[PDB]
Amino acid sequence: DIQMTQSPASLSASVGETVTITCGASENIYGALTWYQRKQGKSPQLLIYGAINLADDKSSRFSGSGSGRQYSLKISSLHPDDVATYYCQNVLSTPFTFGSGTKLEIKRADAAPTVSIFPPSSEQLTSGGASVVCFLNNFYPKDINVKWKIDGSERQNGVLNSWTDQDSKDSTYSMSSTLTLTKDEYERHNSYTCEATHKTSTSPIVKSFNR
Amino acid sequence: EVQLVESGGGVVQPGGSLKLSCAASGFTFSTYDMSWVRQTPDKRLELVATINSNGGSTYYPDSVKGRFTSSRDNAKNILYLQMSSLKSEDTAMYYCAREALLRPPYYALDYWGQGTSVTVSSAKTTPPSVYPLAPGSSVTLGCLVKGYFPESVTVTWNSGSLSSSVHTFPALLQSGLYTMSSSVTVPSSTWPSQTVTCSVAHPASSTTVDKKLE
Repeated sequence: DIQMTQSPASLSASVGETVTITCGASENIYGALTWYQRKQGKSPQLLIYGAINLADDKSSRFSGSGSGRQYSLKISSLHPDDVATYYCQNVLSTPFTFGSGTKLEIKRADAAPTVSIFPPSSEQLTSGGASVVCFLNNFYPKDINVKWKIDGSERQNGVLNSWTDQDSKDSTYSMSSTLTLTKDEYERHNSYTCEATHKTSTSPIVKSFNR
Repeated sequence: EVQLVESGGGVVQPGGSLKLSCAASGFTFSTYDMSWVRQTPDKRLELVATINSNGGSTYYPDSVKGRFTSSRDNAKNILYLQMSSLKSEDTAMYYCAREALLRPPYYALDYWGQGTSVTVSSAKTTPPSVYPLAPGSSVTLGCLVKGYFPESVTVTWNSGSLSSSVHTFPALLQSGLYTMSSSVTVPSSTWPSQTVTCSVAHPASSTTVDKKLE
């Protein structure tokens, strides 16, 4: 079978910038290579077929090139509405493998996260459970780490994280992290901390509460 | 205008069955080959079935071959996908798509429908538990929505009023059930002073919770 890979997995660019993303096949595919564009919440749309042919009614800011194993999609001048995931597809021989996509996002200034911690609610605690939640909001760029501590020792068990896609108004990212414990164990310790490590500071941003 | 409308999705147990349908209009349906493509929760795409114009020839990848059958009705202009022996990894958005007529020929999907959702799981419908997230010049509040199925909650703040400083965090699957959260940021002068409510709706369980933050 022919395997495909796309690089990079995600790229940030400015409006007006020339962008190039790439697709690589495991063997020569002779131009039998399709590109699709999938905007958030929408169906994929055909962009390029046969490596270099622009689909009817797509903008000529898009172009394809390549042959052999390596293919490129170029956008001559990025527009806001080009934010999407771009996929390649091998159509030489079956299976007609898709690459895993490249997400194209928008550049903006760096911002440190706004970090907020929350104890378990009374409602939850009346139930026997205890979830401690940390939001890391409105940061840029998207790479970030979160660490929980209970009375100063790191905890990894029972941590779940969720990350938003880029915000359509301010271009930031956000993350939600939840540490779940039994009410019985939450009661065995006093100090709960989430620490956010991000490129905007050499020190972590640390928020805490005491049960 | 070309239109493709998929229906027949749903939620089933492992081993269950569905029959997807895609109604086509605005082109001569019987002239075109047609495909089903799925998008999994990891946002990967996979071609699952292709059928030719006349309906006599099909292709399926090994992932679904023997379990899925495509067919078509060239009178009423409908594409079908009969799915059987479903597995949790068949959970996906299923699209119908028309194959372009090209010379020389390439496989290219020039029109796609909106998709229909399929979920395959051992879970039953389960309402969320909804918990407020309050601190005890700006203030951040939230709602934790935990342990529900299937994955289809909506969370709004003061009935859409607070819109622009809201974050909705994508749901995570853990232990067969979903969990999500949502935040809002408002001025410290407006809370506790004016009320902030997160309205959480989960149609499958008929659950609407309008939770006031305190």
